[PDB]
Amino acid sequence: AENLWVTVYYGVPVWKDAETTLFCASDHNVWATHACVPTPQEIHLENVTEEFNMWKNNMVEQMHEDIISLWDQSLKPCVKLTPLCVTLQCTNYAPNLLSNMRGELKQCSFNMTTELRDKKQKVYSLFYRLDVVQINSNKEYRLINCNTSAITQACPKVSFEPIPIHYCAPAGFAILKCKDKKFNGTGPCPSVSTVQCTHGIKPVVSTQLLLNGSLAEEEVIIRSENITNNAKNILVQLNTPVQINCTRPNNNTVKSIRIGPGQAFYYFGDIIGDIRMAHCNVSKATWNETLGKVVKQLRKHFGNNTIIRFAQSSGGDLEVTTHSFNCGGEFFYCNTSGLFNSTWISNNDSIVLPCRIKQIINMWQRIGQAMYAPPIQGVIRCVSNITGLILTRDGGSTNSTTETFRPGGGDMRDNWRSELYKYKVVKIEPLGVAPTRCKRRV
Amino acid sequence: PQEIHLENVTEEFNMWKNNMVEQMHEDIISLWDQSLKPCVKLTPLCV
Amino acid sequence: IRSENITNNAKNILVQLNTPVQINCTRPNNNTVKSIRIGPGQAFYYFG
Amino acid sequence: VSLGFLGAAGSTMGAASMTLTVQARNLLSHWGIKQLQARVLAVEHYLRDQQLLGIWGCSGKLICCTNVPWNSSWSNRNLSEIWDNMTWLQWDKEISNYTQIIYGLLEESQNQQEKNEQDLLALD
Amino acid sequence: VSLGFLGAAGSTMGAASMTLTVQARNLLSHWGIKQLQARVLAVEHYLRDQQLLGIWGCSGKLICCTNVPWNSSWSNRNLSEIWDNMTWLQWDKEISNYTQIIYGLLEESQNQQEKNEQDLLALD
Amino acid sequence: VSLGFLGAAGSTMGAASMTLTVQARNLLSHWGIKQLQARVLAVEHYLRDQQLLGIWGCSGKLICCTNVPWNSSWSNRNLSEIWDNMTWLQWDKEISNYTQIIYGLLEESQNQQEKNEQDLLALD
Ligand SMILES: *[C@@H]1O[C@H](CO)[C@@H](O[C@@H]2O[C@H](CO)[C@@H](O[C@@H]3O[C@H](CO[C@H]4O[C@H](CO)[C@@H](O)[C@H](O[C@H]5O[C@H](CO)[C@@H](O)[C@H](O)[C@@H]5O)[C@@H]4O)[C@@H](O)[C@H](O[C@H]4O[C@H](CO)[C@@H](O)[C@H](O)[C@@H]4O[C@H]4O[C@H](CO)[C@@H](O)[C@H](O)[C@@H]4O)[C@@H]3O)[C@H](O)[C@H]2NC(C)=O)[C@H](O)[C@H]1NC(C)=O
Ligand SMILES: *[C@@H]1O[C@H](CO)[C@@H](O[C@@H]2O[C@H](CO)[C@@H](O[C@@H]3O[C@H](CO)[C@@H](O)[C@H](O)[C@@H]3O)[C@H](O)[C@H]2NC(C)=O)[C@H](O)[C@H]1NC(C)=O
Ligand SMILES: *[C@@H]1O[C@H](CO)[C@@H](O[C@@H]2O[C@H](CO)[C@@H](O[C@@H]3O[C@H](CO)[C@@H](O)[C@H](O)[C@@H]3O)[C@H](O)[C@H]2NC(C)=O)[C@H](O)[C@H]1NC(C)=O
Ligand SMILES: *[C@@H]1O[C@H](CO)[C@@H](O[C@@H]2O[C@H](CO)[C@@H](O)[C@H](O)[C@H]2NC(C)=O)[C@H](O)[C@H]1NC(C)=O
Ligand SMILES: *[C@@H]1O[C@H](CO)[C@@H](O[C@@H]2O[C@H](CO)[C@@H](O)[C@H](O)[C@H]2NC(C)=O)[C@H](O)[C@H]1NC(C)=O
Ligand SMILES: *[C@@H]1O[C@H](CO)[C@@H](O[C@@H]2O[C@H](CO)[C@@H](O)[C@H](O)[C@H]2NC(C)=O)[C@H](O)[C@H]1NC(C)=O
Ligand SMILES: *[C@@H]1O[C@H](CO)[C@@H](O[C@@H]2O[C@H](CO)[C@@H](O)[C@H](O)[C@H]2NC(C)=O)[C@H](O)[C@H]1NC(C)=O
Ligand SMILES: *[C@@H]1O[C@H](CO)[C@@H](O[C@@H]2O[C@H](CO)[C@@H](O)[C@H](O)[C@H]2NC(C)=O)[C@H](O)[C@H]1NC(C)=O
Ligand SMILES: *[C@@H]1O[C@H](CO)[C@@H](O)[C@H](O)[C@H]1NC(C)=O
Ligand SMILES: *[C@@H]1O[C@H](CO)[C@@H](O)[C@H](O)[C@H]1NC(C)=O
Ligand SMILES: *[C@@H]1O[C@H](CO)[C@@H](O)[C@H](O)[C@H]1NC(C)=O
Ligand SMILES: *[C@@H]1O[C@H](CO)[C@@H](O)[C@H](O)[C@H]1NC(C)=O
Ligand SMILES: *[C@@H]1O[C@H](CO)[C@@H](O)[C@H](O)[C@H]1NC(C)=O
Ligand SMILES: *[C@@H]1O[C@H](CO)[C@@H](O)[C@H](O)[C@H]1NC(C)=O
Ligand SMILES: *[C@@H]1O[C@H](CO)[C@@H](O)[C@H](O)[C@H]1NC(C)=O
Ligand SMILES: *[C@@H]1O[C@H](CO)[C@@H](O)[C@H](O)[C@H]1NC(C)=O
Ligand SMILES: *[C@@H]1O[C@H](CO)[C@@H](O)[C@H](O)[C@H]1NC(C)=O
Ligand SMILES: *[C@@H]1O[C@H](CO)[C@@H](O)[C@H](O)[C@H]1NC(C)=O
Ligand SMILES: *[C@@H]1O[C@H](CO)[C@@H](O)[C@H](O)[C@H]1NC(C)=O
Ligand SMILES: *[C@@H]1O[C@H](CO)[C@@H](O)[C@H](O)[C@H]1NC(C)=O
Ligand SMILES: *[C@@H]1O[C@H](CO)[C@@H](O)[C@H](O)[C@H]1NC(C)=O
Ligand SMILES: *[C@@H]1O[C@H](CO)[C@@H](O)[C@H](O)[C@H]1NC(C)=O
Ligand SMILES: *[C@@H]1O[C@H](CO)[C@@H](O)[C@H](O)[C@H]1NC(C)=O
Ligand SMILES: *[C@@H]1O[C@H](CO)[C@@H](O)[C@H](O)[C@H]1NC(C)=O
Ligand SMILES: *[C@@H]1O[C@H](CO)[C@@H](O)[C@H](O)[C@H]1NC(C)=O
Ligand SMILES: *[C@@H]1O[C@H](CO)[C@@H](O)[C@H](O)[C@H]1NC(C)=O
Repeated sequence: AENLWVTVYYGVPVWKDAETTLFCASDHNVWATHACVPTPQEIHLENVTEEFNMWKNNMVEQMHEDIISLWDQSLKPCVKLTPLCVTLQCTNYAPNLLSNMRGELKQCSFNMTTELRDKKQKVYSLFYRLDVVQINSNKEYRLINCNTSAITQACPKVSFEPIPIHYCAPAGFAILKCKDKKFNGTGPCPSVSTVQCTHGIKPVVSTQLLLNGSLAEEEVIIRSENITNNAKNILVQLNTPVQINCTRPNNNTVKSIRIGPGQAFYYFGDIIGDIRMAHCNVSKATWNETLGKVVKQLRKHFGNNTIIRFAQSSGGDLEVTTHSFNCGGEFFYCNTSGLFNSTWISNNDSIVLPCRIKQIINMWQRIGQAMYAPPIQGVIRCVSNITGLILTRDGGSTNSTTETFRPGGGDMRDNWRSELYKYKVVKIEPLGVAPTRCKRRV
Repeated sequence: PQEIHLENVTEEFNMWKNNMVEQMHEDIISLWDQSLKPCVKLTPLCV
Repeated sequence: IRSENITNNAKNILVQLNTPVQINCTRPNNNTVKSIRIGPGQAFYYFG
Repeated sequence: VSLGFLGAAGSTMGAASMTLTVQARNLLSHWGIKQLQARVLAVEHYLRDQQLLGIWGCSGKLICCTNVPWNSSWSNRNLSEIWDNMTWLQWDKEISNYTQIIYGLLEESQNQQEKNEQDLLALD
Repeated sequence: VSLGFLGAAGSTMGAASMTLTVQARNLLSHWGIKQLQARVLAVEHYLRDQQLLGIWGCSGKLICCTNVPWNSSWSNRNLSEIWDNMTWLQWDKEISNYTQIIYGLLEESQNQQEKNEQDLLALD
Repeated sequence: VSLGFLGAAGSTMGAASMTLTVQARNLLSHWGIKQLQARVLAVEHYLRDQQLLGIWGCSGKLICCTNVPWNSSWSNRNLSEIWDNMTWLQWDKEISNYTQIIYGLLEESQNQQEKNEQDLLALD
């Protein structure tokens, strides 16, 4: 009885850290949910501690690859728009106008082949300022992105609204889920649970703000890795959502043309009504109260009395220095310089925001390609929720009382770290070894 | 060949709801246009 | 020497050495190169 | 009542040994490559440990027993302070360096020593 | 003589039980995806029922026996009118609603009740 | 000491029978198709012979024993002149024509003759 022997045990609840692939779960067309498997059933655990660690997850690395592949292949069978890079004879549209919007809205004219390759065709059209560039009476413009990349047109029937998806794990694995209320980035979590696959994830694309996202618990939370270090980013999350309204009020017509056999090309028509400028509103009082709440949470790392000041952006391209998103099919770039104004010491109307529109886009920074976006007939409206901001700080000398904050971000990976923080992939190993007093027969 | 004969067993067949016709109907048209991928594209003829 | 059948002249003959003898080969011109843009985004190099 | 999948993950080894089968039954439950690179990857992960448990002479059972001495130089605990208080997750640490040694001499010795015997006994 | 594959499909259960192995031996006998989406699909269909039959304590045999009472509330027939006249195809219907119940309590009870015993017997 | 993989390939059958497990343990150890056309092809080659060895009544063991007479008309050698001098590679030749006969009557007879018996014994 004292001389212990060894036994094995099959099916023992023990796990290890390892990372493998995932797949869909989801229930005309969108970019994503063409053909993958349709879809709760969680299981509670207790008094099991586990060291979670976001910013080092491998679930964020996999999906970031799986978006750009999903984006690209849903653009391949559409029309290759190579013969459009011609010389444009072009002038200003809507002259003698005294409003703000003057330097936009140029009216151009070019040639284009028809279905008969021996006949040609004349056409009139319009373009915004940020996509034409003069080359060295009217002047001679060309497109913004023709000397580097072959540009393509998206198919006009497919659309770009987000559809909630689930990431789901194959057999032989599991997904852990911390169910704590207050939880910073890295630390143990005393309340875990096993879920087969997760809740809905909206893959919204945005910079400098977070739209349509999930809320938090009763107190707003700041999150980073090492706040002392000024190099990393800062994730904040709200509890009460603040609304914004955005529109684009002018009326538009679209027209059609046939560049070759079977292919089709859409373009912008004219303006019926009033030349206006697209803008965004926000309720003034609740935004101020939200900033006053988030600075109270921020003071827990910098003593009681240090001067906190907000400021505008620093530089870079248009992607980051302004606020950008997609409302319903046409792409925005809003200035948002009016939301990071005056400082803070210890002792009914709304805010408007100017916002410009660009057509030719290179998202995801890849050289060689760029896409077109056809115009939308009719006026456009969007409402949304703002849940969470992206802040970074600056340096400074040793003797300092003013510590600044500028809304940065830009790197698209943090748009999913705000949502996929409470999960961790894990692998079951069902074979274990332990001793007892047993001894087999002969 | 190599068939096997049975006895005494009945079965309720149902054509016009068979699922074998749905699969092969797709397997023709996928095998049809695949044979025209490497051939010559006659775009410059519409004159 | 290695082959398939020495009496038949149809096949080949593979021989293998032990001490490798060296060989030097070179080309002494200088050859600047130039560049040109053929279409949208594409590129073509040629001989200068 | 069945707690569910991984229900006894924080409980005592002696209590977790009461329920083992629920952890076993859930084990085998261009874009098509991803639905086959994962579907194949489940299989040999099952098949490796199935074959390893087969070669240890007790493929059929779950609570296998063998005659190999424990040799408390590996770890030195009593019978009570293993089967009453800690869980399997704490048990994984002190064993994690002896695993290839234990997997070896269990396998290479015993079933080779066994099959000599019934070869000689059924001879007579 | 062997009738062949599915030869006894219309015969008596008592006669069909004489020949079982011939049904078992034939079980594992861009366009390349279709020759692998089917080839993989045969495998876990074999592996699922292999693993299910393994957990019932009698993986090796074919005519397994267990101690679970029949409880004739499920179906009420005698010994003679099952094993003499009808075939398995008629037998499939009256059992088809009790299957998850039968698969449960056979599995969760018996092999868990078994493995308590040799753990205690080989202790002494 | 373990010679390694295929170490006893030239040794005596009686010496090669001492070490069998090392040959078994290494058995399961656009361009992605080639890394799956080979990975799948290992599996059923394992699974075929696993299932064939399962149906012969002795899936668990390695040195199986059955009651089928040898009938020396197939080959006529000494017990000594088999297990002392030649190797398995020479043994493969004289058996290579009787294989389907041996695989048949071992399989179709014996386990069918066995399962009649415990059906009748456990009846009483
Ligand atoms: C954060 O979340 C919020 C959640 O609300 C998001 O806000 C919503 O975002 C969606 C994005 O799709 C917006 O939808 C768009 O709404 C347009 C306006 O439609 C409304 O008014 C019309 C007026 O008649 C009503 O008929 C509509 O009612 C429809 O739905 C109700 C459901 O109750 C039905 O009962 C009705 O019968 C209607 O079916 C709306 O109330 C809408 O026009 C637009 O849809 C066009 O575009 C799609 C894609 O092309 C077409 O499928 C659709 O048929 C419409 O087609 C236009 O374009 C085609 C192109 O060929 C033309 O041929 C047509 O003539 C037409 O011009 C779209 O559905 C929604 O308004 C918005 N707000 C709310 C409050 O829901 C935020 O976006 C999100 N933030 C993000 C993503 O950043
Ligand atoms: C974030 O980065 C900070 C900045 O370096 C890190 O905090 C630092 O951690 C080290 C631990 O090795 C501390 O070093 C120790 O310092 C004491 C004297 O203060 C010395 O006696 C010890 O022997 C040891 O060297 C260091 O002081 C500490 N820095 C500060 C400002 O406290 C840390 O690694 C990062 N993570 C956090 C804070 O979570
Ligand atoms: C290479 O090619 C030569 C072709 O000559 C092959 O040699 C020939 O092999 C045959 C065997 O079938 C010899 O035939 C025999 O010849 C003797 C003497 O004539 C005769 O008594 C036998 O009854 C039989 O006919 C043939 O003579 C021989 N030729 C020579 C020139 O020796 C050789 O086998 C080939 N080798 C390989 C590796 O392919
Ligand atoms: C971990 O959780 C288990 C189950 O929830 C707790 O189990 C209790 O164990 C004590 C014995 O120490 C019993 O008296 C209780 O009745 C058990 N609770 C039940 C069955 O609900 C256990 O307390 C927890 N671990 C620790 C260290 O407290
Ligand atoms: C369309 O292409 C023509 C071809 O050169 C361009 O204009 C021609 O210019 C010559 C000489 O000035 C005139 O004789 C022709 O009558 C012009 N033809 C046309 C169709 O304009 C012209 O630049 C191109 N049109 C546009 C709008 O880009
Ligand atoms: C592609 O074309 C654009 C626009 O013509 C070029 O960008 C301009 O290049 C000139 C070169 O002297 C600069 O002076 C301008 O400041 C550039 N415009 C900017 C930065 O908005 C671009 O260089 C061209 N790329 C090539 C030829 O590779
Ligand atoms: C967003 O709005 C601000 C507010 O006017 C703009 O900032 C101006 O930038 C010019 C740059 O030469 C300065 O001369 C002005 O003094 C700034 N305005 C004020 C009130 O100080 C800014 O240009 C706008 N656009 C962007 C992209 O930030
Ligand atoms: C097929 O059905 C027939 C009649 O329905 C079955 O009858 C058997 O016939 C043979 C030949 O005369 C007799 O030896 C058996 O005793 C009959 N059995 C019974 C139950 O009457 C027959 O079993 C069925 N199967 C086959 C393979 O013929
Ligand atoms: C997270 O919170 C725990 C508990 O207060 C603390 O030990 C840890 O240092 C915190 N980490 C960060 C990055 O704030
Ligand atoms: C926009 O233009 C269309 C074109 O017919 C017209 O019917 C419509 O009334 C205009 N205004 C709005 C708000 O859609
Ligand atoms: C924004 O639009 C919504 C749409 O329902 C409206 O209720 C609200 O009054 C508007 N203004 C603000 C400041 O939210
Ligand atoms: C913002 O809110 C605070 C409430 O704490 C109020 O005192 C202040 O007047 C508001 N406006 C500005 C511009 O700070
Ligand atoms: C800041 O002031 C608050 C006042 O409620 C006090 O509770 C807290 O301890 C102070 N924190 C620091 C870091 O001085
Ligand atoms: C902040 O608001 C004041 C109000 O007069 C304005 O003058 C100033 O330009 C604003 N600064 C920024 C950075 O928005
Ligand atoms: C914004 O949040 C509120 C809070 O529940 C919700 O009612 C509203 O629908 C949200 N807006 C969305 C999801 O567009
Ligand atoms: C190769 O060498 C062996 C040994 O000498 C000899 O028997 C054989 O004929 C040779 N074959 C050829 C093709 O040279
Ligand atoms: C070739 O031309 C380059 C051009 O500057 C010159 O630097 C170089 O000396 C020339 N000769 C050689 C041998 O490279
Ligand atoms: C058992 O433990 C002792 C302790 O030092 C060690 O020397 C020995 O190698 C181990 N193994 C055996 C088989 O005795
Ligand atoms: C537990 O193990 C210790 C050695 O670590 C031993 O002295 C003691 O007798 C054991 N039993 C108990 C505490 O019941
Ligand atoms: C296991 O081996 C590693 C290898 O360095 C060592 O660091 C660790 O302390 C060992 N743990 C035990 C429990 O022996
Ligand atoms: C057996 O059948 C009876 C008939 O009503 C039923 O009540 C009972 O639940 C069944 N099961 C057991 C285990 O007795
Ligand atoms: C067959 O079952 C019935 C009940 O349905 C029973 O009464 C009879 O005794 C059984 N045996 C026969 C008919 O031999
Ligand atoms: C099995 O259950 C179904 C479910 O409605 C029922 O229709 C059928 O009659 C049942 N059959 C038997 C034999 O119990
Ligand atoms: C032995 O083989 C012979 C010849 O094939 C055959 O006639 C005979 O039936 C066999 N006897 C046994 C016992 O297998
Ligand atoms: C071996 O077999 C031979 C015949 O093959 C027989 O004469 C001899 O007695 C048997 N035993 C020996 C000598 O190996
Ligand atoms: C096996 O059968 C083949 C078939 O012709 C024959 O050539 C060979 O000699 C046979 N070998 C033995 C050992 O029976």
